[PDB]
Amino acid sequence: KLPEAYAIFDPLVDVLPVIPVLFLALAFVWQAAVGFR
Amino acid sequence: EVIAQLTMIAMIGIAGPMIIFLLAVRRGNL
Amino acid sequence: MTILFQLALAALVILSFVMVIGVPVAYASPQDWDRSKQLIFLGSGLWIALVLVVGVLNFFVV
Amino acid sequence: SYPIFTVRWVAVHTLAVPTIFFLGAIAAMQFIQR
Amino acid sequence: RGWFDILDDWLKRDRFVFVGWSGILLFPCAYLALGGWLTGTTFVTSWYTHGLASSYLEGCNFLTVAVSTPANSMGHSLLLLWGPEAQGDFTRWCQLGGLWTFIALHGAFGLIGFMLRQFEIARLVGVRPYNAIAFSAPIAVFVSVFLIYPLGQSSWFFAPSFGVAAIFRFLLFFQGFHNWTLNPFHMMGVAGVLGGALLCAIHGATVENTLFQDGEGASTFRAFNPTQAEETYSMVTANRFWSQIFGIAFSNKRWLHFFMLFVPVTGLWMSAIGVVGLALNLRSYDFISQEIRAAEDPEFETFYTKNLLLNEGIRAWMAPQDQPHENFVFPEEVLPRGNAL
Amino acid sequence: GGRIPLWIVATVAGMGVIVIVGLFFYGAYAGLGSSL
Amino acid sequence: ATNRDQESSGFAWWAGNARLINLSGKLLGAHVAHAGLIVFWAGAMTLFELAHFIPEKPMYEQGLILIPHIATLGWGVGPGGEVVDTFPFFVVGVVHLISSAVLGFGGVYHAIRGPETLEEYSSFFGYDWKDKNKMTTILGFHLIVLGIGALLLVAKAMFFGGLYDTWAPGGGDVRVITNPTLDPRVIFGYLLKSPFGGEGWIVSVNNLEDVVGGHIWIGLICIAGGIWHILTTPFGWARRAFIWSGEAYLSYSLGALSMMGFIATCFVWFNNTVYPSEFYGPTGPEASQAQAMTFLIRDQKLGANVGSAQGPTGLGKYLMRSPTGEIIFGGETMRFWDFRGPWLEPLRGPNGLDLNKIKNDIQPWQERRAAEYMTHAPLGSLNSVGGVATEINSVNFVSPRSWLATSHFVLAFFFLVGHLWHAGRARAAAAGFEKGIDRESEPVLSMPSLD
Amino acid sequence: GTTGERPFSDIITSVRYWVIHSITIPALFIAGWLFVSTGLAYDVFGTPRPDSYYAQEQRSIPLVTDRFEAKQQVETFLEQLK
Amino acid sequence: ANLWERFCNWVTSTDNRLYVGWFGVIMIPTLLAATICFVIAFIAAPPVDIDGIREPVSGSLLYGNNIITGAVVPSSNAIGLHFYPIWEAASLDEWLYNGGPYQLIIFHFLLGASCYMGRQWELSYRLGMRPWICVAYSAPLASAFAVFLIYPIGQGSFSDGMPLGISGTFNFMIVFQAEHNILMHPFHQLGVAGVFGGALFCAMHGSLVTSSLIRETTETESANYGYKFGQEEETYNIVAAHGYFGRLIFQYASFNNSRSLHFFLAAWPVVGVWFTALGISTMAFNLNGFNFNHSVIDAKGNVINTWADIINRANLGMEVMHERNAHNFPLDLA
Ligand code: CLA
Ligand code: CLA
Ligand code: CLA
Ligand code: CLA
Ligand SMILES: CC1=C(/C=C/C(C)=C/C=C/C(C)=C/C=C/C=C(C)/C=C/C=C(C)/C=C/C2=C(C)CCCC2(C)C)C(C)(C)CCC1
Ligand SMILES: CC1=C(/C=C/C(C)=C/C=C/C(C)=C/C=C/C=C(C)/C=C/C=C(C)/C=C/C2=C(C)CCCC2(C)C)C(C)(C)CCC1
Ligand SMILES: CC1=C(/C=C/C(C)=C/C=C/C(C)=C/C=C/C=C(C)/C=C/C=C(C)/C=C/C2=C(C)CCCC2(C)C)C(C)(C)CCC1
Ligand SMILES: CC1=C(/C=C/C(C)=C/C=C/C(C)=C/C=C/C=C(C)/C=C/C=C(C)/C=C/C2=C(C)CCCC2(C)C)C(C)(C)CCC1
Ligand SMILES: CCCCCCCCCCCCCCCCCC(=O)O
Ligand code: OEY
Ligand SMILES: [Cl-]
Ligand SMILES: [Cl-]
Ligand SMILES: [Fe+2]
Repeated sequence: KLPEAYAIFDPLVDVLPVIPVLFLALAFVWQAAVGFR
Repeated sequence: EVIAQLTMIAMIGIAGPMIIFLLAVRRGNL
Repeated sequence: MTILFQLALAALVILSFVMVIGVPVAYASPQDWDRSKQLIFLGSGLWIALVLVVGVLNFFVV
Repeated sequence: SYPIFTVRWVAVHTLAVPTIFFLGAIAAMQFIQR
Repeated sequence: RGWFDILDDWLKRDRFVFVGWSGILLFPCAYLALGGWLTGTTFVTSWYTHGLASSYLEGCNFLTVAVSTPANSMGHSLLLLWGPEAQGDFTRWCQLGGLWTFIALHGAFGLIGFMLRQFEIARLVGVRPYNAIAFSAPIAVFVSVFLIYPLGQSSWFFAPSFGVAAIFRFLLFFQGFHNWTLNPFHMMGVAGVLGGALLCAIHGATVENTLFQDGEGASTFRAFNPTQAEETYSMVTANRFWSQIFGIAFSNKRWLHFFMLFVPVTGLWMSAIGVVGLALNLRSYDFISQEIRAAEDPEFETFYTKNLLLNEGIRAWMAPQDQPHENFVFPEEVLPRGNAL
Repeated sequence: GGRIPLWIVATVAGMGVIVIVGLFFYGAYAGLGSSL
Repeated sequence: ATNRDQESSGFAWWAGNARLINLSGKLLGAHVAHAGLIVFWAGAMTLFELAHFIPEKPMYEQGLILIPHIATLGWGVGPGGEVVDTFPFFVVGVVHLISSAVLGFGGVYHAIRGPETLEEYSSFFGYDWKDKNKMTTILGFHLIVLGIGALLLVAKAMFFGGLYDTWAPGGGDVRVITNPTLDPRVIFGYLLKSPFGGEGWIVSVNNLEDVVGGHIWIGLICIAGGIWHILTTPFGWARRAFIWSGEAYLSYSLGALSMMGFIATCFVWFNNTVYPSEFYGPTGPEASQAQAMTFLIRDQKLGANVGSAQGPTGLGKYLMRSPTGEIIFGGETMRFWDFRGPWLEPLRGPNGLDLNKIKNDIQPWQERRAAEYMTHAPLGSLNSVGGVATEINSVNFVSPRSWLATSHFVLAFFFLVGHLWHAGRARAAAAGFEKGIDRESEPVLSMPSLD
Repeated sequence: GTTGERPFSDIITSVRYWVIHSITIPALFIAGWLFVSTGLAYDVFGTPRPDSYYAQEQRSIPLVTDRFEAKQQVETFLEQLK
Repeated sequence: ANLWERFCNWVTSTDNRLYVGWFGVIMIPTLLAATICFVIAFIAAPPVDIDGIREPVSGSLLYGNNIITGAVVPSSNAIGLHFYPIWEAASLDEWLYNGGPYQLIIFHFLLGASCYMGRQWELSYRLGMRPWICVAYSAPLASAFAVFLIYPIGQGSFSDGMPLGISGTFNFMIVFQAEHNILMHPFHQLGVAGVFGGALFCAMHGSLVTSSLIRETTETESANYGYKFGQEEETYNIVAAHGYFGRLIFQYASFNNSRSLHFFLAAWPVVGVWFTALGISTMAFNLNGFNFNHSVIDAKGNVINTWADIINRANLGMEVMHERNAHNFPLDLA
């Protein structure tokens, strides 16, 4: 468990590991915006 | 609870496209 | 000061979210770079201070 | 001046409208408990 | 200009999805085979035919859903909806296996329509129909495996069921009961399929790595014009490379591409023939000389005898559940098992 | 005829399948077919 | 439009990062930003593990790969590997996560806003891929950083609390290392061991003294090599041997990482010293040996004489000889007799397993460990059903040794392909035919016919 | 070339398109959801609910064993669940 | 100049009928050693105690095999992963009994085949070609490493490497399904898409180019004579092939760029076989196929069998029978 002081943040901690893959997906959103020039 | 996780990941998730959207409104350096 | 600790931590979390969006937008919009580079300078120091604050307050709640 | 209803239109809709109906059915199934 | 010629004009209009006369057969049957599979794997059980769950509704996933074969007590019935078993009752039709013959028969006629489409389009455009000819091997496979094989057995029950894991079961059944890996028609089929994958990869890689420099970009795809007259890669350099790497090389571009048609097409045809044999249980199951020696000589062992012991395990451990209509009751003491396991 | 930018419909469509498939993988662990 | 499009840069969007090859500043931001991602994952994942951590369950029942790396360094753990204080896990997590923010800031700054190329801004930070002197200088710097890092592990082991030692008397404990092995005959003798069974090359390192001593040697070797490359330029034989380009340097590192990934794969699978089985679960060899011990113990309790029990094949049911004569566990585990582990070595005499110690000396803690390890063998399904492939659903388990070995084989294999890809291209580009054959001077057309 | 229909990139970026399909797609999805939640899909297809595979104290499967009495057999299995 | 430069020019000569090359210098002796040993062993080797239980399996033609049943048998389980060269044996007779030839053969072959891949890169560099044919060969090469090297490593014994024989291959495949449920593993499912797809696209491309050959011959000659080795113009009308195939499906499901088309032909089977090689290599570390055994249960808790449970019944039969004298303890953990 997190130390009880940080317990209200358990749900945020639960989702942080997936953020690195969002950067990969973000690159594609970006290239669509510029039309894959 | 799980909605707590889902609202977190929804807000984190929309953060990315928003930067593109804003730089495309402002005609930024995409 | 239990509530005060979680206030600094939420402050830190909110500030991070704001600057996660603000810094890339400010960096790529050269129109208002001078207007904005002061704010990223402020937010940056505001951010470091919050880490230190949460860092020391942790030892009074943990 | 393009047509709105074509052979193509029927073709894409013969697949697409059953697909979405089925996805909704399958989505609801994830909440069936035994 | 009769009504027939006017219908012919509209059927052969150049549109986004070409129709043709063959479309009248192809599209109804293909859509209904497809839709029948999606309907059965989403909503329909196999409880009364097989003793199995088989749909998303029952909790199966994409790998374990199936439209399963009808019960063995149906024999080779067409299982028409209006026929004598279901008697027009759609719900009972589903429970008795009617979707299986529904998919299999509309699918057979859909395949006919697709080949007729290849003929029709090739004729209108003015090209040779070698692609229609290549499609006879998938048809050979489908007919031999889904129709001829169960027609020679007791019932449709033993055809493949339409599902991912159901087909894996089919694979393992054919090993344990037919010793199908030992069959030279399957071995030729294997050679044709792996040789086709080999030809596919080696030809694409050879062309991509003997390209001429026809542009200045680092992505080489833009330096090709589909109306250009000239070859885009060097046959001469490709030939020298493979001659010195492998000893021989293609030198005739036409023979090369005919060979790519021939190899996998011939492979599937050979495997179809072996499955027609298995319809009658005419297996290549044993080598008689090996059995005579092994029976007399308890010290003789080869990989052939080892594999039969595996087949014997498959058969006895899987049959009671796989063929529930037989009511096999095998006490533990008769199950073949090695030590400890 | 182009009033909504293509990258936006792409992202929204992409995020929508992500959710549906995610829901399917959730159901692998809950209710019917979870082994529980 | 400084690159950023195919017409100016020559590369399509799907090879767009190749537009950065001669843009040192934007390239720097890419590297620093990526490093932010690595450090970020280290932080978020540790906190995720900690949030899910239950101190009463074994770590290896809980899907943890990073907390076991921290525990191995001697933080948070007491005797037997029992978790005594989770706070260091929290610190490690938080400090990495916070660090990734400043790394991320520096990368986004350099990639978006900063100078696209550094060579005008500073003759120190700018570089040309063909400057063999500047290239070895940067290499020299990073060598020094690496040797320092190796010596940080030495610092931890000798001065800052020690390391977890699965071999320590009484069941394992954190232990300060006071006599590292410096004898180069031992240290470099690992590099000359064969990688085959019973030898295992450097994967066989089985005590913390050799581990700490090897990192003293490597630390000094890297610092000395760094100074060497800073002060020198490559000699003539080296210049004529290599391709000197950005992509070629990339390809050499891809080959190096591939090799390293394959070695790590075998490290986590075979070594139970720097991957303690208390944290990572038993090895495959270990769990298979533990099954034999379990039934030896059970049957011996019932009255069986395990030394004289002939099995069905004629080989001993419980005990047999290896091909060089050592007494070993029988059955199919005969293949695993090279296994060494703290729970089994008390039964070992000079000829292998000792029948007198087997008859009299087996303790309840060894019976417990053998049962625990046999029922936590690294076998299981992709959806984490533990056990052999025919087991029913119930046990939700896949060993971290399986997760770590499989993932790093996949990564090592794909980096070998990357090496081959970029090595071939680097050679072709340096010679000037990476974009295809010149129609007007096709080399083969000037060669004699083969026949 | 073009065979005469409106381009797809055109239609899906158009406001009129999304106006129409902001309703049709969610409606079709809701209809399918209802198809299962009302329990109707069970009765249309004859698929057992989780409580109607077996009778309470039976462990044998209701396999049809006759070709022409089949529909009759299934209905008799069904009435033993009552 | 000097002799060494003369030797280097001959090694790297593009005028040799078969390219030698520096990779060729290692490849030739190792492939020769592996080939000669394999041929002699397949014909004449006495039986091998593959499983270390003193139960020799006869693999060679002279000892009662045919082409389909014969094999070079893997080395004894008693050896495990230990190196067993000829000179570690007390005698050739001992080396034969314990399966020595298998080690000699696979080690020389893996080395020679690795250098075959390098030799492909090397000649491509001497000829001025693009370099990536050898990348395509890395898929079959990786597959061979998986069944001869990786899987023994993960499982701890060369006795579980794939045998060098027709029926031995089948035995390997069946036992693999028993212990890893490889059919339910997505990398193998991707390997099947890779090879089915490759055979499909092989036929498609063959038939489409053949369907659009340009009339260059009369009907009493082979159409193959319409192509002359080295001619500048193409012999088929890709615009016609696109016009046919675009109408068979729809216009954009069809390629009009030859380079894009041929890159697709290379990529699909190569990537597919990478995944299946990676499948064997990770199942070497016992990360097995999906397990849905007893995944569906009813409201009371009765198990409702699916097709996965039927697969498990077959798997169970392979398990209890394979290596019937080799297990003394209830779990088969390697
Ligand atoms: C990341 C680490 C790294 C890298 C990339 C380099 C890269 C380089 N070094 Mg440096 N070096 C390093 C670390 C590194 N070095 C360290 C830490 C030291 C301290 C010992 C040195 C000491 C050093 C010296 C003394 C020299 C170089 C030189 C060179 C250049 C040629 C290298 C070469 O031919 O490869 C290797 C290629 C070979 C043909 C070597 C032999 C290969 C055989 C097959 C290996 C067998 C012997 C092996 C070294 C040990 C066996 C271990 C085995 C059991 C696994 C190259 C620019 C040379 C140069 O030009 O200096 C300016 C040179 O003379 N380096
Ligand atoms: C290309 C179209 C096509 C084809 C080939 C088939 C073929 C088939 N369907 Mg499918 N079906 C179709 C479209 C099609 N269907 C459509 C659109 C639907 C949706 C309503 C269905 C719904 C459906 C169901 C629900 C079922 C089938 C079934 C069947 C099978 C039995 C059909 C049968 O006995 O027909 C009998 C009827 C005829 C052969 C037509 C006779 C034509 C006339 C009477 C000839 C009269 C001669 C006349 C004097 C000559 C005039 C000359 C002219 C110049 C005037 C067969 C495999 C059954 C099945 O699969 O069971 C397993 C089944 O249960 N179909
Ligand atoms: C780890 C992944 C990674 C990284 C670090 C980079 C980095 C880079 N890319 Mg590559 N790229 C990647 C993945 C990556 N790429 C992938 C997967 C693809 C394939 C889709 C590409 C395709 C690609 C192309 C086609 C091109 C690049 C280019 C570039 C460079 C300039 C980017 C630019 O101007 O964007 C401008 C974009 C924006 C201004 C939009 C906002 C971007 C920011 C960084 C979003 C970050 C948000 C983040 C949360 C910030 C908060 C942190 C804060 C708290 C400090 C840059 C160094 C360009 C180049 O080489 O230029 C010469 C170029 O043309 N890349
Ligand atoms: C390998 C990483 C790396 C490299 C080579 C550079 C290189 C450069 N940067 Mg960048 N930068 C980086 C990371 C990096 N930066 C990071 C992480 C950040 C975010 C904090 C920034 C933020 C940044 C800004 C905002 C600016 C630069 C600028 C510059 C230029 C002048 C730098 C200088 O003299 O600093 C001065 C150097 C010192 C005072 C020496 C001490 C600096 C470090 C931080 C001390 C601590 C070292 C640490 C203990 C080592 C281990 C770190 C970690 C692994 C534990 C130069 C091209 C400037 C530029 O390009 O102008 C246009 C500029 O304005 N950088
Ligand atoms: C640490 C932390 C933090 C931070 C965070 C961050 C850093 C974030 C980021 C975020 C991000 C970074 C995100 C992103 C997103 C993305 C997305 C969501 C994407 C999507 C995608 C898609 C959907 C795609 C699509 C497409 C296209 C476009 C084209 C082609 C096709 C396709 C379909 C593929 C915070 C503040 C919270 C606080 C707490 C802690
Ligand atoms: C049988 C029958 C019939 C018919 C029916 C039909 C016609 C139906 C249809 C149906 C349909 C038509 C359906 C559909 C469905 C679909 C679905 C269910 C889908 C899903 C999908 C998905 C889930 C996908 C996704 C993905 C993936 C997975 C990966 C990649 C990405 C993507 C996104 C692609 C009738 C009436 C005659 C009556 C009699 C009987
Ligand atoms: C360039 C580029 C790119 C990339 C980017 C990147 C890669 C970046 C990175 C970035 C990053 C890398 C970021 C970072 C961030 C971080 C953060 C923002 C952090 C925060 C933290 C916090 C806030 C914490 C809190 C806490 C505590 C203190 C305690 C416990 C609880 C918690 C966890 C809540 C892309 C591809 C997109 C596009 C193109 C261009
Ligand atoms: C830490 C430790 C240790 C130690 C370690 C050591 C001490 C290491 C060393 C290492 C080393 C000492 C290594 C080295 C390596 C090397 C290499 C790996 C090489 C490579 C090479 C190359 C790659 C080359 C190639 C080539 C040729 C041959 C010809 C021409 C071309 C070229 C140049 C490309 C021990 C185990 C005790 C224990 C545990 C811990
Ligand atoms: C005793 C039977 C009771 C009758 C119940 C009604 C069942 C009739 C439903 C038939 C729907 C049409 C299916 C066949 C149409 C297609 C045949 C063809 O096109 O060749
Ligand atoms: O699968 Mn079953 O598991 Ca791999 O070992 Mn234990 O038995 Mn034996 O030697 Mn070949 O085989
Ligand atoms: Cl066996
Ligand atoms: Cl055993
Ligand atoms: Fe071709």
